[PDB]
Amino acid sequence: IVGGKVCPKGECPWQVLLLVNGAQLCGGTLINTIWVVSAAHCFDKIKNWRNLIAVLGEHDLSEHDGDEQSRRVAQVIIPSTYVPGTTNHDIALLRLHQPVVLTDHVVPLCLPERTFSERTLAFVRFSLVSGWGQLLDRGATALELMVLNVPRLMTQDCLQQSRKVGDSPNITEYMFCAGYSDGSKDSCKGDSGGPHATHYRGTWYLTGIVSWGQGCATVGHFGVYTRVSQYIEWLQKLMRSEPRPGVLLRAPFP
Amino acid sequence: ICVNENGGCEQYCSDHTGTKRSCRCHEGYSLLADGVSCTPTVEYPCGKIPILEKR
Ligand SMILES: COc1ccc(-c2ccc(C(=O)N[C@H](CO)C(C)(C)C)cc2C(=O)O)c(C(=O)Nc2ccc3c(N)nccc3c2)n1
Ligand SMILES: [Ca+2]
Repeated sequence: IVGGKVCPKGECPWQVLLLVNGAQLCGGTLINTIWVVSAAHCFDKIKNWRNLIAVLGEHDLSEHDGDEQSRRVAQVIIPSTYVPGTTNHDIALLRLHQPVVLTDHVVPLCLPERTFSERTLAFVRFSLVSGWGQLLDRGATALELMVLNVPRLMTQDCLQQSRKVGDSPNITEYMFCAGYSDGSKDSCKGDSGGPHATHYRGTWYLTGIVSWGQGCATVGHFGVYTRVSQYIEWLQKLMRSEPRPGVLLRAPFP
Repeated sequence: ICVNENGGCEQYCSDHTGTKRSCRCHEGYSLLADGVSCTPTVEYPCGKIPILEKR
């Protein structure tokens, strides 16, 4: 996260840290005691599927304070429409091997209904993005969880107020832009998979997933987030299904 | 009705035949008698921050 602040401990209780062989991989969002939403692209280079760990209640990576809860990831479910090495349909649904225990420091973010998300949440201007990602473009990652308030843009407006670079990916109906084009504030590498959380009438909801961008907080560019509302029905159906052998599962989309 | 101001619902809104609307809540919440508000039924409802709620 570039140009944000430290998320006070316990104020981002749905934030997940994903690790592979103990190393920082990506973020994620807890949506109930056993399911985590992340980005499909976080899994493009995984060979050690058995060494994938989700950590809940994390805040400061340098100390263990007893609020952390680690769980093995039993399954990673990706839409059939996602193509490795590309940006479209950048979503993954992760089943934890054992549920996390809800506490003051571990709380799920609400996965909203599609209609509510498209009709109401999509028009809430500001939302929070968070992660232990790079603090600067080509810079060090954060030891404490960071958070940033970003405004959402209509895709027509994002394309119009964006500087053309060439070979830049298209912004599809499965994405949205959020952030600032003045090079000050954005999510960054390492924040991928983390939540874009929207407040509405006293409750927070999952509306986006940190997905991609062209350099962190670069002038004329915004952060691009997976448009979660497109996947509600897909996610709900999978959460009602029995686990299948093998960690990776490609599930038809829609 | 649901299209305009979330039909007055705090959370989810369902349109019915004619001028009929039903508000609903996420799991871990129940709908109040006002027919619009959602109240937690569990200790850790989704999308609420305990250290801020307890303040
Ligand atoms: C889509 O496929 C992919 C595929 C791979 C990457 C990607 C490539 C490299 C790294 C990286 O350097 N990881 C490090 C460890 O190897 C780490 C975790 C920073 C310590 C991290 C990512 C990542 O997933 O965040 C990315 C990527 O950098 N994503 C993002 C996400 C949001 C951005 C944003 N909002 N602004 C600017 C750039 C942004 C880049 N996207
Ligand atoms: Ca810690």
